[PDB]
Amino acid sequence: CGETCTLGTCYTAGCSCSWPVCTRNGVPI
Repeated sequence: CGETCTLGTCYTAGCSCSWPVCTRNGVPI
């Protein structure tokens, strides 16, 4: 997702926070 989530939430579509990195399909893309 190329997105970090230091405050606990991801905003990129389909991405979820695995503090402190956003993941999609289980990977930080």
